Amino acid sequence: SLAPEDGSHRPAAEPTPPGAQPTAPGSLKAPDTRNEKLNSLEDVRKGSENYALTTNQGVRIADDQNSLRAGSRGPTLLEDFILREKITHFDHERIPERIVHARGSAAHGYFQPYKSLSDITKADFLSDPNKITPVFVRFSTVQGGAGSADTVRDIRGFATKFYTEEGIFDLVGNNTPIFFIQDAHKFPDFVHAVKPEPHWAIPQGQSAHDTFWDYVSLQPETLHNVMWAMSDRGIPRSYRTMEGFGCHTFRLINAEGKATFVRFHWKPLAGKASLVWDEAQKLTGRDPDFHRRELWEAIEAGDFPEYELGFQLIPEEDEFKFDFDLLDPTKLIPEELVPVQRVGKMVLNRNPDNFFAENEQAAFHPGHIVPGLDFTNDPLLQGRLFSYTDTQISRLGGPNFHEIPINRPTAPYHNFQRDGMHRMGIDTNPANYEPNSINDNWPRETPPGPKRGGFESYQERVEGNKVRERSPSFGEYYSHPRLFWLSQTPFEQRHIVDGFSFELSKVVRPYIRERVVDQLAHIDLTLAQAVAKNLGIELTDDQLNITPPPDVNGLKKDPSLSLYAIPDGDVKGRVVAILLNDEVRSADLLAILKALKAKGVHAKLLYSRMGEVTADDGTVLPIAATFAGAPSLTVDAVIVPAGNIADIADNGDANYYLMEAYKHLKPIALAGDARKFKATIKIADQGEEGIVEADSADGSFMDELLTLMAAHRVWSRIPKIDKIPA
Amino acid sequence: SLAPEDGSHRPAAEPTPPGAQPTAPGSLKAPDTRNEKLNSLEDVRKGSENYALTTNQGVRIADDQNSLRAGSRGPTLLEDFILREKITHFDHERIPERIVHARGSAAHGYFQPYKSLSDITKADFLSDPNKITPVFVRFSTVQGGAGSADTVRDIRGFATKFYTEEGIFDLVGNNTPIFFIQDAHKFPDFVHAVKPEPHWAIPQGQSAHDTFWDYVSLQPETLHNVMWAMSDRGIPRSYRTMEGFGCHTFRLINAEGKATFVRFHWKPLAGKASLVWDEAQKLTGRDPDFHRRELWEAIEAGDFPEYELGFQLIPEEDEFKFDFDLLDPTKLIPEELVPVQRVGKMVLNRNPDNFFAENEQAAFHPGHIVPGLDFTNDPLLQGRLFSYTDTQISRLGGPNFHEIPINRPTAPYHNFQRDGMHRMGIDTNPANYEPNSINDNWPRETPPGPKRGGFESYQERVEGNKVRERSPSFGEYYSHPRLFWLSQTPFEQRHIVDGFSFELSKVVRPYIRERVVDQLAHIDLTLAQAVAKNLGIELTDDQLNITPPPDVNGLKKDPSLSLYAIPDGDVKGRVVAILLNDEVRSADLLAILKALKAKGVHAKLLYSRMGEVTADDGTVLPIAATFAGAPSLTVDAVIVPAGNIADIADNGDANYYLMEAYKHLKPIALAGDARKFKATIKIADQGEEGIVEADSADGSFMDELLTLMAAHRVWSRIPKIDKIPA
Amino acid sequence: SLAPEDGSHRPAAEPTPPGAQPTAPGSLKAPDTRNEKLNSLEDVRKGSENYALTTNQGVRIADDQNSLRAGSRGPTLLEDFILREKITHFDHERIPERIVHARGSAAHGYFQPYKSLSDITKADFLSDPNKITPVFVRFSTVQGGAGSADTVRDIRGFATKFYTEEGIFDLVGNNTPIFFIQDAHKFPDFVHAVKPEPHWAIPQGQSAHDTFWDYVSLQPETLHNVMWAMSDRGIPRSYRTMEGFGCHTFRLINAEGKATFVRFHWKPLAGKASLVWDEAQKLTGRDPDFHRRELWEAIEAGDFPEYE
Amino acid sequence: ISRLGGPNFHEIPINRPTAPYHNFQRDGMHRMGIDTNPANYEPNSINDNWPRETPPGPKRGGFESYQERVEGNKVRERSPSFG
Amino acid sequence: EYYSHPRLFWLSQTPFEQRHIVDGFSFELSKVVRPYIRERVVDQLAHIDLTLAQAVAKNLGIELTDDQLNITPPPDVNGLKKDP
Ligand code: HDE
Ligand code: HDE
Ligand SMILES: [S]
Ligand SMILES: [S]
Ligand SMILES: [S]
Repeated sequence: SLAPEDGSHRPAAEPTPPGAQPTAPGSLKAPDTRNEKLNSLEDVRKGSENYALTTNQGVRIADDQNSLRAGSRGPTLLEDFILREKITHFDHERIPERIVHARGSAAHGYFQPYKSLSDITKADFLSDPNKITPVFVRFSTVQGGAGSADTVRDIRGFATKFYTEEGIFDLVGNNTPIFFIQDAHKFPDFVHAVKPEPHWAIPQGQSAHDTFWDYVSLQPETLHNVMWAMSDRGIPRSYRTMEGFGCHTFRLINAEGKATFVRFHWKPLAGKASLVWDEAQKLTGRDPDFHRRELWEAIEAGDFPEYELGFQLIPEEDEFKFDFDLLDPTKLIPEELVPVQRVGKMVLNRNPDNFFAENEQAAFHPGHIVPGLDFTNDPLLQGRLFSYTDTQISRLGGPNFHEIPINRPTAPYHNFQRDGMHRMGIDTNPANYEPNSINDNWPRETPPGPKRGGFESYQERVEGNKVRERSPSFGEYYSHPRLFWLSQTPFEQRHIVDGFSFELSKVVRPYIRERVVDQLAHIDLTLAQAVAKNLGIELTDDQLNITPPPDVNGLKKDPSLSLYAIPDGDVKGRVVAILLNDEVRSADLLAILKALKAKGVHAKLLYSRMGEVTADDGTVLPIAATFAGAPSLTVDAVIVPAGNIADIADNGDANYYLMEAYKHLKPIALAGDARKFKATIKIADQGEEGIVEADSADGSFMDELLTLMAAHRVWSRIPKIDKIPA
Repeated sequence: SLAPEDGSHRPAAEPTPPGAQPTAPGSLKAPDTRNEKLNSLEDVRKGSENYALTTNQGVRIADDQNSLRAGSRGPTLLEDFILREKITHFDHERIPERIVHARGSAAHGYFQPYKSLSDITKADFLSDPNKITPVFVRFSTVQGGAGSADTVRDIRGFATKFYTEEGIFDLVGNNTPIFFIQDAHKFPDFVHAVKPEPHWAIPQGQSAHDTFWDYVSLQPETLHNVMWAMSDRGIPRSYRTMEGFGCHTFRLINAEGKATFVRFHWKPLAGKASLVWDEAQKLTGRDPDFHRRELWEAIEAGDFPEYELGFQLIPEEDEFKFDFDLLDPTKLIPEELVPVQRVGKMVLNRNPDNFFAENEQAAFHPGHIVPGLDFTNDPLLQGRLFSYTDTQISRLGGPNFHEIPINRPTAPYHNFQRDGMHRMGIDTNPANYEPNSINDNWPRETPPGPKRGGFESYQERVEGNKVRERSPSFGEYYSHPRLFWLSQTPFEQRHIVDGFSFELSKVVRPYIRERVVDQLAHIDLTLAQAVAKNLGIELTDDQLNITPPPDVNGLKKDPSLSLYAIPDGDVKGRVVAILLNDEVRSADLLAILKALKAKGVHAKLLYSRMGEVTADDGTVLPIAATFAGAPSLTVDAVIVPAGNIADIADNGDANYYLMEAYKHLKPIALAGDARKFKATIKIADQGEEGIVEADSADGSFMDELLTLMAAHRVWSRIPKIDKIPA
Repeated sequence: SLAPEDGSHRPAAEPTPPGAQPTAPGSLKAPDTRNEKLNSLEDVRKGSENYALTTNQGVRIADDQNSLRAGSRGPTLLEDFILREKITHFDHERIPERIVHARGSAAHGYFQPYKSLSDITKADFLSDPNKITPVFVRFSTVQGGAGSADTVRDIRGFATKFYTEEGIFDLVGNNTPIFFIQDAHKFPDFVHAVKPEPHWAIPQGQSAHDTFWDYVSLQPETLHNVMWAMSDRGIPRSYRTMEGFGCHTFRLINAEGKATFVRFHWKPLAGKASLVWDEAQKLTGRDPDFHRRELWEAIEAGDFPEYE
Repeated sequence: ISRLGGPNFHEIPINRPTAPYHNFQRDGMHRMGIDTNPANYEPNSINDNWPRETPPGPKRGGFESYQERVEGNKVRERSPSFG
Repeated sequence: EYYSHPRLFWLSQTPFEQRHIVDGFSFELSKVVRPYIRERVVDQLAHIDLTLAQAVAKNLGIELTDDQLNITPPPDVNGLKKDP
């Protein structure tokens, strides 16, 4: 018996705040959280406690500490089959990572629609508000490998596998509403340009290098999604606080056979929130697993990630009523023109048990649709339908990947397909072909119909010649970038300018920076000039005179494109660092901790060492982490209680903690003599917006702090930080 | 509905004789045959009746007859995911075949000991006569591919997977008691020499080619197994009628830790029986699936393959008591010296449901042992231990091949191994390493002990230098070949001479033939002279004077080495062809079928066309096959009843049927006017032993026929066949 | 879509200091640098300038910007074999990364002995001071994936493939002279303990988590290599400024058959130097490719890594 | 991809074209060709866009599909003409 | 034998290298969530060198017991006090 006698090795099977208990496999942490897919996995779940250690063949092992050898100092013998089995399985643990979105974090949950959508789609999972659909969702970055960092600047993937009663539906989306390119034929060119360069394999997790901006400079279609990536969209606070989009126009098909064009949305119920660049970049160093960790811990805490599914719906007759082509994946449909209709809610409420088995082997593909959905001719979507099935043959070892437990449908599946590597299902059908008489033709085809019918494609008219040709309707590149730019707040525009400036400064060939700047001049002059000034480049008279692109269907902004223009802040699940001293004023800490708890905001108690400190009244305060061990990058705000401030007044790490949180625009609250730290961040005596200060933590001190946290960051502090040495 | 109104598409779920019903997956044929392993496969069996046809993702298909195209004569579209999934699975159906033994046929069964063996072994499956152990057995050839023919001249494999309560034990044996070579390092040389030659990949399923005989002539250690292969051992009648052997000395270990050397045997309860060469070779053309079909149909009929497990046991102090080395796998242990102790019975009573999923993916390996067993230093076995684990990484796609349903232990298996391609088991253990405190070190090691203990190697003393050196004690090559030769009947000797003669005639390079004949002269001059004569070679004076090798520990023969020396016939499950005419004497047929039924002998009714014919008394007799459709090759005996013989008397196929049966030494019985056929086989008016004749098919006529059948073939007929042109 | 007229897209094929020129494939940067192994790769090196763009089957492509469709706003057709080859190759680019040392950076070079060692070894690559043996070296971390960061706290790998006249010799060493564990049977237990934990796959490139310290606390044999890992040896400044060791006692065998026990060492001629922890950790975010980059740039500058 | 182990099956010697082949595809299991192109994508400026597309023409031209007229609905339907 | 070579290594380092070793152990063990694991590691450190063990313990808010303070240092390695 190696476990401690007090049982402290084992986390409580109840919801607990981040950091309070060690994290655990979902079925152990939350055994009573269930859904149909989770339950269906029980046949392959393997426990451990009270079982003997064995080989894979079920032979009990006596000594798992030694190889078999001729004498205890002699050579290892080939007959040691226990050693060889154990080392063989180790030697072959790895499988190929995903070609893109290799870095990803996943969870189980469930979806329910708010009302029946039968008037517009026969999809069974949207047919009844009491119909609950298990989901498994993977969030990801795009460029980096499976061992790259979370808080890079990149697009994020948001993939949801819906285990419906009529088959798997996979909605494979991203956190921006468009993509960089128009035709799937170019996807290897684009991806190769953004990925590490082929001679030396650098940089990881970063579009900030020559080949990416070379391609962008030569392919103006990319500029729209580049604007998004350069905005703080490219650096989300959390996968809980980013939007999701299905990228393409698809169709809904109702029982009467009517088709409706649809684009899919996920709205984060926790609000939209992003980091700032210096914070995000430093945090890839201090905690490259920060988003994986934050998701897992939110779910362990009961702060379940919740998203609302929404549809933008366009009638067939309105296909051509926009300035842009609905089938062009570099174009968004502004919500001002076509509102998002709320459809239902998804809650992610349980972590996996084994990350490899459930997360790494999950296969999502946007061709996995169900009756009541269909495709369109969007030429990016069209090529995706080839890729997501092909890629699995190497990644997951063959055509039986749907038998890997996380991938299995909960709906019945029967057909005449046989064999392949790793074949699990043992088919008893006398027949492996149809038509057959020897099994009375079973399993049988099913006509389409209003419910439980066979899949039939919508009979869209095709007419034209066999051509490799881009539609002329796709040939406009600048109006959508411009609409995005004009829709951002002035601080968001600033952060876009700084993203371009930073990225282009890492481009070693200067003519590529110049060429990018020229393209920015075709979008908006103010944007082009501000980036040029940061790169020491001067616009030509001609560039100064490029006329801006047209408005989009008369729009000069759409505030839904901004992260922050319309407040949607939610503090539940956020976290505050509390900087302890060796004699804290216990009444301040009582007021702080209870105020946070009441709003679902977590805390981490930090000091210059581990263990405990004792408050003025004798309360023993447990320390979560050191100032350097849990840097301000990992929190949303910082509070310093009164007490013996001289203990930490001269601690470089403590002061720097405040400087870093200050630079990154985070709310900071200072009680009593903690106000002596005002000198560190240079705060005027009479105070400034975004610094909460009082004689004590009572009264409105916590309310004012929580008000600041609801607005996420103190954007008004931006001119002040500009000169801070931090 | 495509099935016939009368239900005749579906075979009865009851035992039925060969050809009476269409054959069927075993769980449909024999739903109520159960054992722990068959039951445990229920989680993966999939049915079909009354289910809708779907993709693998569970989406119902409406039209499984057409691809999606732009117009009904247009191009196929990339968005046809139903077509691509279906064609993708098809395109990847095949997996690598086994390197050797690729051709094989398998069945489920059970094993039960006759008494407790705890005095000599702690193997749990041998501890009690009540212990029933499920088995899956695969019989195989060695050289040919998975699509090669069954009745080739070759060694056969006989592999048994015991699903014990203490682990999988695989006993991976062959149908001869030795192997061709001494040291595993030469396995690829030997196998490359026997396999099709590398320039042109010829011949399939045959050792009758230059490279095989080249290697043999250069490596006299091969000559013992070569004698077996060249004898009628090389062409068994049926997997039910051959012996099996574990090939190596292994050890039994008992609860006190005492070691006993053991060699394993399987004794076929249907007796020993083989084809003759002409019959076997022609049978590869008429039915290359003959042994696979015969096994499957024997089990369908209730003629379950039964074998008695036998041990030759040698005390540890007796290691050096023979004039050969116990660890030399080109040496057999004569049963006259160490008798076989009969230990239990295995019964094969159910066919698989899906050949690929159960047979093709099954993985046997002789290093799969359990506590109570152990290895020895046999240098062929030692190297096998490496190969059978390594080969599955490509064949079965990775290190989780034990999760392939047929391979799973029924015993518990738990350990800290993780990941690998197509990982099924989802581990919930917080720990993936030991020693660990976080799971209280579970799953835990188990000390060795008398039952349910961990595996510990027998502490054999090793003393010697690190050398690549063959033991001098292995350096004797001719005494065992000679013992084998001297133990054969005169007709078994003639067939061995004929086997060497035929093979060597196919070797193009005549010096290779000459060198092989030189080796034969070192074994037995009579053998050497007879082969030399058929090759047009004359023994030199030196060859004529080679002193024969010594006897084996005083033995100048051992009848246990002969297939036929000691009577061992069983007619149950054999088959007789009955040659019909268009007006059969019903009284003959009634008698024939009644006597055959009483002994469990099957019959096939043959004619010149299909349909039926009508007896003298109006009994309608359904025809099973034509004379050409079901050649005498496929039966054990031929009976021709009386009736309208003029109908068939000048039918060439009918006459030839009897000539071929006659040539291949099969019992023939002729009733009434059927004796007109005596002329086509040149039988004197007064009769001949092995031809049964009478006025009618009375009681005595059938006893005589069945007596011949018990002795398998009419060996006394051999000098008559030279003259028959068939 | 072409190169600038000034030729500034193309790096000079001469040694240049870090940052002065964009970096380039070795055979284009330094085409006059050769050795027997680098030459023998010529059979498979493929250029690009002045060649037509083709499928893998050698068919020239006219339009590499578009899929074949029925009308320019129509569905993509299954007969577009150009699209499907290109996408198929892309869809199958990745192979499994190394179970351990998946993150690593490599270069070509050569080795020669200072004097013949025939008194102690008959190895041909050590027999003559003028026999040059081509090498390929890969430096690595241990725990993290191929896309993890360089300046983590970890042991480093230092693997040299010598292409000798009597066969390949791989000296597969690390930057400390011992290992954590005594018997190979425990390797999967130790590696699983240091690797990201199996429920959530955290942390990448870090032994700072419960399972690693659990294992160490239960297996005191690990303490020696742990001391090395916790020292600044765990955070080298550059692959050029760390020591290498062969980890085990091997044997040398001379022509007379005499065995001598040997342990292998590499001494960095650029000296020993390591970062400090706060700097190493921050550098994993500011430049996760710092060691890869530095090694490439030193070779391009002529600061060739040398080791004794 | 399963039979010959991945997407570099054209590098197996019997499958190799004798014609030139150059493109921006990379990696894959069993990769033989060692690409020296600074670019693995097009369009690119850093290798002056080589290897380059070739217009169709009478000889040594790029492949262009014949511009067959396509007209009808997306159907899973056998032509009556085949019946 | 598990402690003499770690001790030899420790005694061979300069005072600033020793500090960095203390800081590495302290930083790492501060990220170990289960406190008894940190305690057990500090007990192993007390078998190597008490000064090391105390300096780590202090950073982790751990106090060495009397028994731990009394652990006999492992033997020198073949007479060596250090190897630079
Ligand atoms: C709209 C959201 C979106 C878009 C436009 C694309 N990706 Fe994705 N992708 C693969 C191929 C592929 C192609 C051919 C295109 C445009 C033609 C896109 N992508 C753009 C893939 C290589 O087949 C992929 C890699 C592994 C895999 O199974 O599929 C793939 C990944 C991917 C993910 C990750 C899903 C997951 O496994 O967690 C997501 C969210 C996207 N793509 C979104 C996406
Ligand atoms: C004596 C019974 C016996 C003997 C002595 C050998 N084979 Fe077999 N064989 C494999 C390799 C192998 C080696 C290395 C040696 C001597 C060193 C033998 N054989 C002699 C193998 C390549 O690992 C093999 C190929 C597929 C596989 O899984 O293992 C293999 C097959 C095999 C079978 C087939 C079992 C089955 O799949 O049905 C049998 C019955 C034998 N060997 C018997 C055997
Ligand atoms: S998209
Ligand atoms: S054997
Ligand atoms: S080592």
